[PDB]
Amino acid sequence: LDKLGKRLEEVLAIRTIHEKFLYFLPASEEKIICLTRVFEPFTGLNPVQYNPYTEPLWKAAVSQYEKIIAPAEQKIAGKLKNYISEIQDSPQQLLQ
Amino acid sequence: KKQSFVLSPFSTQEEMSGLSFHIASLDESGVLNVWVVVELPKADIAGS
Repeated sequence: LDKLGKRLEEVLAIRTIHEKFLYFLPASEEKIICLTRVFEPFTGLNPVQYNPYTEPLWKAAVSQYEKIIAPAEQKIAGKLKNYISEIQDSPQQLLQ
Repeated sequence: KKQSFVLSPFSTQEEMSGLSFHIASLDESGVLNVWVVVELPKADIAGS
């Protein structure tokens, strides 16, 4: 169950990050739309009802995921810096 | 403009207000450019 739980955790983290990028869709429109379909054949390396008997294949898929999604992170990182640093040192707004 | 995000410092809708289409402009160099700005609330003179 431990491996199965981690499998779902990775899926949740990926889907969650994507939804967070979606809120910033005007910032990374090109990346989000294109990468969705680029990452679909990557996810297909760890199907539902997964058993880790060829786990190295998924490891390769995750390695590419991290290397290909990065342009999205870079553009959003810029936006976040501007949006957070705009906060005039208000601990309340900063935390939120 | 799917939605203004609940935490306003991160709402992307605001900057799209009034924007219904963009305009493209291609130059001889083979560089394509797109942008548009729309805004009505103004007065005779601006600081900018």
